[PDB]
Amino acid sequence: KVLKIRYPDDGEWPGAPIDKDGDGNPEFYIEINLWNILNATGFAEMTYNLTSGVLHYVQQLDNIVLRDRSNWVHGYPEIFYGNKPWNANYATDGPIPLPSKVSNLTDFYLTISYKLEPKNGLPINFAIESWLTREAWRTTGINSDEQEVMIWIYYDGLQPAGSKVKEIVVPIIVNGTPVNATFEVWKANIGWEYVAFRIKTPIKEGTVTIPYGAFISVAANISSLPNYTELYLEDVEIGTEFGTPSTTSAHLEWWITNITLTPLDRPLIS
Ligand SMILES: [Ca+2]
Repeated sequence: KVLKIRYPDDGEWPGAPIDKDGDGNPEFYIEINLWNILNATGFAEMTYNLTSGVLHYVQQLDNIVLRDRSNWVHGYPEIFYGNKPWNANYATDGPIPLPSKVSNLTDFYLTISYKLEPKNGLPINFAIESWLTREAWRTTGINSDEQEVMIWIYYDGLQPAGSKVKEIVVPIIVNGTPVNATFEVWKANIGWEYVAFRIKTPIKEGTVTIPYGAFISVAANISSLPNYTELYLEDVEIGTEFGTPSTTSAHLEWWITNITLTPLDRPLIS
């Protein structure tokens, strides 16, 4: 009834599938993913109650030393659907067939219900991301002719990599009300092409629906990559990047109660 993963008890890379029907194909996959922490005191723990579908993350880290300061953030505790291309973890029990080529995929709404509670001014975002790869089922990382796309619906004290390109409007739904929101578009080259959409009005808690293709279409349009529409949208990851090279203590709690992907009858890219 309750799935729990914990750092450092379960090792430096705790993770587990959510597979409510026990059929061997996870609906989602969770990782604590403190990918840039070399050492810290304290703990991080993620629990999923299968019996309510609440995911609850609790982190209390101190004495943090990073693997590589140039990577800026400390980690990205997360839940994801599809194939995460950095490792052998996946979740494909859902209505959207990921991975799929972007030229073949339908648009979809992504709806998330959540609440964030960073403590003491910790820099954080709440960021949705996808990786776009040349192969269908990548498990060994990311090359220079591929893309990372992020959508930050909350932030405090973090800036995306690279430089600001533009602002766009995206129709979204916030707490049941359709609203026109503005996102800054940022682009970087960090070993691969990075495009981030940072909302200008951060949303710290509630229920938010976004149309995924509004973001992928812009990321395609601004891309310097050849043959963009032949890339595969590998996954949809949801989590909180946190920390900066100056941050030595990072206390954070958050909850996600629902993630739903809803197919639309229209192409992803327009
Ligand atoms: Ca399953």
